[PDB]
Amino acid sequence: MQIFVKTLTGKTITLEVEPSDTIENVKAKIQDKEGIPPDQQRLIFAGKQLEDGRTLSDYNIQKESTLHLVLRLRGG
Amino acid sequence: MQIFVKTLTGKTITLEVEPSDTIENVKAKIQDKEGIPPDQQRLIFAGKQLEDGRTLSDYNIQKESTLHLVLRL
Repeated sequence: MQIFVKTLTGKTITLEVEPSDTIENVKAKIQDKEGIPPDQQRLIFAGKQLEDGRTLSDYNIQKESTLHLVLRLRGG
Repeated sequence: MQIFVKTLTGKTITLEVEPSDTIENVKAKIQDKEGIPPDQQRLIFAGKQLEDGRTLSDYNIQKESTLHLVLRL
């Protein structure tokens, strides 16, 4: 399924993912596209921050859902 | 230096480490105490998951810091 990620500049990228993918997996995908290591990423959906160990489906993230990427400020 | 690890039960153990130890090395030490292979561990410090690749020092982990062990599901 396709989901969208709003990047640090407001631009939106498209990713192919699976409902069973973990948030950690998604962060790796974002690293590949954006060059931000997972430990520096905060991912936000529906106004809340997602935790690593959950699956996308655990958060009810569906086709064409949008996540927001935020850079951690206090380091890794 | 001594750090602490909260284990899957909530019980806290001590590990002997050095600031230059990598997270992968730390997972190895935890495997020796807890019997959970490194590729099934998630380690959390200060509310965030630590990456293989980095040293304890890279995360400003110090003496008496507490790491949290979580089982990958």
